[PDB]
Amino acid sequence: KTLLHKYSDIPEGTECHRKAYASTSIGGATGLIVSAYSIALKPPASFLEGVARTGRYTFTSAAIGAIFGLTSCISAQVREKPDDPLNYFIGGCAGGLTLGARTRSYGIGAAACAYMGLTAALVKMGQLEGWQVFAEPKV
Amino acid sequence: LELHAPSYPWSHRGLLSSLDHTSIRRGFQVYKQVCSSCHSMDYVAYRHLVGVCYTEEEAKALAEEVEVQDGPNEDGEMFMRPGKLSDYFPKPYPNPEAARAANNGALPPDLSYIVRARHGGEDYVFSLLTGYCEPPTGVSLREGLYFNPYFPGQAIAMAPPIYNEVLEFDDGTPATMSQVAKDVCTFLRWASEPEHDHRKRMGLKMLMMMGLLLPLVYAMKRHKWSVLKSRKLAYRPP
Amino acid sequence: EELVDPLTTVREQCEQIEKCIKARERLELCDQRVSSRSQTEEDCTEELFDFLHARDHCVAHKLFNSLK
Amino acid sequence: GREFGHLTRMRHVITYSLSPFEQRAFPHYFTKGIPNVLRRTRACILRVAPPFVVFYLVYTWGTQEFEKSKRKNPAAYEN
Amino acid sequence: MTNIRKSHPLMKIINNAFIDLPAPSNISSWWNFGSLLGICLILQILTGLFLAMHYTSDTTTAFSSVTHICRDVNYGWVIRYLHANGASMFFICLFIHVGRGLYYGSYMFLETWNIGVVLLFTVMATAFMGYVLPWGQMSFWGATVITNLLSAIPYIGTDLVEWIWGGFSVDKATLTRFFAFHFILPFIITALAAVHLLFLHETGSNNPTGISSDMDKIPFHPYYTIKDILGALFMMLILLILVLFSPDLLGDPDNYTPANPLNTPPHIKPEWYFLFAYAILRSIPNKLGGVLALVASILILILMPMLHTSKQRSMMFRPLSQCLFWMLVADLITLTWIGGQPVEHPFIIIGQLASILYFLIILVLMPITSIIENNLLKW
Amino acid sequence: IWGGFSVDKATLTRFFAFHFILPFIITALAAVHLLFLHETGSNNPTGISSDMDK
Amino acid sequence: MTNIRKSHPLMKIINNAFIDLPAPSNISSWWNFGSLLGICLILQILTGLFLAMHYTSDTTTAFSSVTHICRDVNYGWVIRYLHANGASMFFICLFIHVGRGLYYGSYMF
Amino acid sequence: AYAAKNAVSQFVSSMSASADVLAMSKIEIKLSDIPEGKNMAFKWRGKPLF
Amino acid sequence: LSRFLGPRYRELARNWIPTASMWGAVGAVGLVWATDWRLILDWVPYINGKF
Amino acid sequence: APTLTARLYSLLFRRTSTFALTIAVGALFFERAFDQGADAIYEHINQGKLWKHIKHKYEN
Amino acid sequence: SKWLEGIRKWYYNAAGFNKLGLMRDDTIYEDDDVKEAIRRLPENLYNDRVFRIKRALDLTMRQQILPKEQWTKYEEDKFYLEPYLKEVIRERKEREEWAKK
Amino acid sequence: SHTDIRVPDFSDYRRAEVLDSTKSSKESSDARKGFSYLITATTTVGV
Ligand code: HEC
Ligand code: HEM
Ligand code: HEM
Ligand code: HEM
Ligand code: HEM
Repeated sequence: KTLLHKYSDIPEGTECHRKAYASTSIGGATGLIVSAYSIALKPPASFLEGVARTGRYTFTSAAIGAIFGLTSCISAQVREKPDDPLNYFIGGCAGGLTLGARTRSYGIGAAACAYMGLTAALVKMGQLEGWQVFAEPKV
Repeated sequence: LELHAPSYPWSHRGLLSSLDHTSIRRGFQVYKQVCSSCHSMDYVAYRHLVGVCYTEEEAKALAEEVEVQDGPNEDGEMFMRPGKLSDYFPKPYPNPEAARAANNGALPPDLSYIVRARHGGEDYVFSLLTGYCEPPTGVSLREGLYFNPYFPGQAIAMAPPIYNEVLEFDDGTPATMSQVAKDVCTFLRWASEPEHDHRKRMGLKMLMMMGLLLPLVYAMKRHKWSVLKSRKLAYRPP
Repeated sequence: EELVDPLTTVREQCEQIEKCIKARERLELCDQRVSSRSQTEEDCTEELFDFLHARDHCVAHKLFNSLK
Repeated sequence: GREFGHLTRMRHVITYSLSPFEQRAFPHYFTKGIPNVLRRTRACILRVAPPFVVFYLVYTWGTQEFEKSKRKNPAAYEN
Repeated sequence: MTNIRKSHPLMKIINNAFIDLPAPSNISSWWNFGSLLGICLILQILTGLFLAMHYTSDTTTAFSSVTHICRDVNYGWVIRYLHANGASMFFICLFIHVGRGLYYGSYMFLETWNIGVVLLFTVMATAFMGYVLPWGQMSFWGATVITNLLSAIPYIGTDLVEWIWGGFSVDKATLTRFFAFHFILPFIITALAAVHLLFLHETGSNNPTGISSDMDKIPFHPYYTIKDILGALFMMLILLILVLFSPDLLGDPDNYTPANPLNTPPHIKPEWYFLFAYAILRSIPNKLGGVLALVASILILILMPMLHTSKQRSMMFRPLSQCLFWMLVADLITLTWIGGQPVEHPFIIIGQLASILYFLIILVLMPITSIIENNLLKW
Repeated sequence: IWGGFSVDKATLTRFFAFHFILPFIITALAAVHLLFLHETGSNNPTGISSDMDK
Repeated sequence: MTNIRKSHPLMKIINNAFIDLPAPSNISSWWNFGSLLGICLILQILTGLFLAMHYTSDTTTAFSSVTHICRDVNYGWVIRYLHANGASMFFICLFIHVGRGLYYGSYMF
Repeated sequence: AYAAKNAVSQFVSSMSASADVLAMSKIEIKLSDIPEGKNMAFKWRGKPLF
Repeated sequence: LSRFLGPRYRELARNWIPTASMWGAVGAVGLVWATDWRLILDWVPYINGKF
Repeated sequence: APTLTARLYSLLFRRTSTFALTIAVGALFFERAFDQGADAIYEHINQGKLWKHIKHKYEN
Repeated sequence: SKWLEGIRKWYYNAAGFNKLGLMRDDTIYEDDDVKEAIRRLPENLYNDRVFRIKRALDLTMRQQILPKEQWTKYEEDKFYLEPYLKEVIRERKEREEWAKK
Repeated sequence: SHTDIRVPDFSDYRRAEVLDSTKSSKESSDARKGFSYLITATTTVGV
């Protein structure tokens, strides 16, 4: 949760380098978890193969996070509109393009751009409007 | 700490825009009736305003208004002459030290190149003229110094030089402080860059000529290089 | 009459703007702080700089339209 | 010294050329040109861009830090 | 009979140089900057000759002379601003050509490269002397700052600086000497450029691939003459954009105030082409160390051929060296930006690190990376 | 050439500039001169070819 | 190996021009004037460049600037009169040179 | 060698400070024309003298 | 430097050191003579008369 | 049927003397035409500002 | 070995001499040793090198790359010049050693 | 030998007038040369 607090604490549209670093850390953590699950469920033939798979997944996730944070913060700075979800959408589409590049497929890139950008815009909207993915029971 | 001047939408900001010579004429009125007393324009002469904002007859009449010292006569003594279009704008003070003495130890800068000299150009002058304000809390001004936020240091020897109805324009335009500052800034821009409109015209002509020539010269280069570009090389060993 | 300069009207309009209003409030707070202290060396020049930056940025867009 | 006749020895290389007047100066200039430009940019960008991105980050950080340095510090006047 | 072009002596030289010169067919548009540099030199010479017909080197009349050229000489502003911005175009092309030689291994042409280094130094001297001529506040104070650096030289710095000044401080003598030197030096530059072309023609011209192109040599006349004319037209487009739309974009406004030796300008910064050396100089705290570092920045180019360790001449086929080269370019841009900026907390550390990085990239990182690439290729 | 109605400041400045530049053009024309002479050698006081005695 | 004077391009040009140029053995002192003309050109250029360091071309300051060169400048009078009389030496050598060309039929080149 | 030394020295000295500058080397400042509490700046040796 | 590290080159250096030292002295005297370096020239007896 | 460009080639472009005649006459007429057109363009862009536009109000 | 081979293959593909049809030795800087090695090459190899270099230069002239099917593979790249260059460098080293003493 | 290689097709690069292989090129030579030299003449006039 400390990484999420790190990403949130940096003001939007400011300290773009720190925001990119936080996004990269989050992407790396997610990639590490995915790599652990992949190694367990689908066993790697060798320790070197497991390390290669972990590195590939982690680098892809970290690149996605870094591109998302860098592009979103830079767009927020240049447009100068901090709370606009379009910045998050641009960052998400850039992340999807990065995923397509890492997977060396155009179709993956385009589908990821659309879906990931929309999800990031929705996340920004949830920040602005106070949407709760997990709601404390209040009845 | 300094306050950068806002970028006002001057008419001449356009890439191919020209100074409004009506504003230049009113700015010359403003200079000759307000600024000339302290500031000077050594590098501008009445002849320079003969096809810009005043006619030749008007320019000569303006020159004849101001007396000018003339080369010594047969007796060997200098004398005062009515003034001629060749003569440059009269200098307000005989020497810089006298100007400093008149203005509390500060030398009123020459306004011939002021717009180019100062960062911000006409925007800086406009803001400084219209930017006088009461000294901020915690800031104490020395005797003879007026707080102007835009001026570096925020302390200026010049007193608020433009006020409503400082002068009456010949055109009849209302003599508001903003209008006077705008006209004077336009005139100063003309002074610093008397070739502004001609530069713009030459720029338009050069842009069109380049738009014509570059595609044609590129076409010539392509015509010559097509032989190499389409070349097909085949290695046929024995 | 008094030939109300368009600068007065435009700066009054700009003062009725969120950035100008908040800058003015900060300026007022620093004014109270500096006035209270007997021998403080602080000044309100920076807060005035913020307020005037916002106000005159608005005035840049508005003023010249009036001046003909 | 360096003249066309004796520059180098080459054998069995046949070259076919066409007259400039028989061929179009701009063949498929956009249909083929834009994809090739995109390919070259794709190849170059990864190597070229990152350093200028680093420069942009450094420039923004330096400008913001200088602006902050000029700004007043409330603690100095607390007493 | 014989063709006059191939048999007449002057026509023989001209033909060998620019009509029948065997030129690589794959030279890119980065091979158009040098001819653009020669065009810039010729344009500077002509515009300056026309300017000097109206310029007086006395301190009383220099600034008034420049104002006379701008406001009273017919089309004088065109000539003056053409000269001012042509100097900037000159240095832009100079830097681009240095970069092209670095990237494509053209420094392996040792004689041409060293003559080019000499030419770069001469052109920088010419530009610095020219800036003093208008005699604005920037000219006077920048000359004072730069010339005073020579005092750091031990046991002869003061005497040398006074000899250059012509006196105790920058004054009428310095202005007249600088006008004379500014006039003479460009022709020396032309002769050095002739030697440069002679040495280049001895070895031919390197192609982007870095491989010998004797097989694919094409005549220069029906191909590179028109390519260079097109490049010159593009450069003229840019220069005229500067001259006719932003005549003062690349110049400090303070030089439009007459020089006052008793009051310094708020910011004393050199011309943009000199700003990286200025940043390097300010980086080193000691004055003599700063002067030596500023000298080494340009003189490091002399060591470039020795530092080469790649089995491949060009960087086209070496990616990591490409990454390092673009890091170097970004570092040079950063040094220019820092040199422009005031000396303060954020900028000082950036400038020091940037200078360290410039020297590190040139001397250490690049050769070790080339060795690593050689190992990776199994060479 | 005068730069005006008569000889004056413009003429003097022009002449200083031209006077400065021309000697260098002379220094280049001299090199062309020597190239042309080297093509044909140097004549002798006799005026008879001296390839035998060089 | 090779001789650097022959092999090197600039050294080759200098060698062919001045060092090992085939020269007639009988060319008399009248032939010396051309090199004297080159020496005069070099001396004039140097002296005029050192004069130009102290010469202002404004009509107000030109005569006073030459007087400054003569009086105040250190050894300035030597330079100024070297330039003045070097012009005369240059023209004397030019006339003798053209006379040699006319008398010995050098115009056939 | 003697002749060349003399000529080169002559030119180099010609580039050196002239008689007028050396005459301006030393400056006389008239005190009692500067009021108490005032700093008078004079150009001596081409640089501000306080 | 790899090529010029051998017994012959060390012998070659010894042969040319006397010539290099003599030329260095020629440069030292020429510099002092041309610059009239009073520091060095004061020691020399007859030239000392200059100052 | 010869095209317009073929007629141009045969009449003028083929022999370089006629080519240069075309070039020079076109240069004269193009100087006139382009100067007129671009001056009109700039005057329209700045109509009412240029002194020429406003000279009448103050002359006579 | 496999890890080193993978990184070497990555460098091979990252460098573009394969894209232009060139082999690694085609891209070597022509120093004097390399010039002698080329002079010693058998005629077939010399002609193949000349044509490959010419084709690469033509492709670079038009800023084009060879079709991906025709790219030189890392496995099939043959170091033709390396033995001749090694022999030349050995001869030069022997001569230098003799010169040393 | 020399009879086993035919000049590669240039049809994609060829101009429209000379695309057909059953039509004399002399018919269109004037038009093509005129177009190229018209480009040249216009460039010269602008210069
Ligand atoms: C004396 C009665 C004045 C007249 C009338 C005007 N100005 Fe002035 N000005 C005056 C002084 C004594 C000073 C020096 C203040 C200082 O410390 O700088 C000035 C200064 C200016 C400046 C500042 C330029 C600079 O140094 O950066 C400007 C731009 C200026 N003055 C303009 C100006 C205009 C537009 C005036 C009338 C239209 C005008 N001045 C009148 C004294 C006097
Ligand atoms: C007035 C300044 C200069 C002029 C007029 C000039 C001119 C030229 C010209 C016309 C060429 C041939 C055209 C070309 O290769 O593009 C050339 C080549 C070259 N120049 Fe310069 N140059 C200048 C400065 C420099 C500098 C500062 C450097 C290096 C620091 C340099 C290094 C080179 C090199 C290495 C080449 C060979 C390029 C190659 O072989 O591909 N030159 N120069
Ligand atoms: C590569 C060659 C040259 C370069 C790079 C160069 C550079 C410059 C620069 C940057 C300026 C300052 C312009 C300004 O401040 O507005 C200048 C001024 C000047 N130079 Fe040069 N110059 C060159 C050659 C010449 C030559 C050949 C002459 C004369 C023959 C000359 C004479 C002048 C003059 C008279 C000025 C004053 C212009 C002014 O004050 O605006 N220069 N030069
Ligand atoms: C600055 C101007 C000139 C210079 C530097 C110069 C230099 C030279 C030199 C060095 C030579 C070699 C032969 C010798 O030394 O006598 C020469 C030869 C010659 N020059 Fe020039 N000269 C100049 C002017 C002229 C003029 C004005 C003429 C005729 C109007 C001329 C015509 C000749 C001829 C005919 C020769 C052939 C000499 C022979 O037969 O050996 N030169 N010049
Ligand atoms: C190359 C052949 C040259 C000739 C034949 C020549 C001739 C002359 C002559 C006759 C004078 C007037 C003498 C007098 O003071 O009464 C003069 C003055 C002058 N020349 Fe030279 N000159 C030459 C080269 C140069 C060059 C290359 C320069 C470069 C700066 C130069 C700079 C000057 C100056 C500044 C003056 C005026 C200073 C003075 O009056 O003493 N000259 N020249």
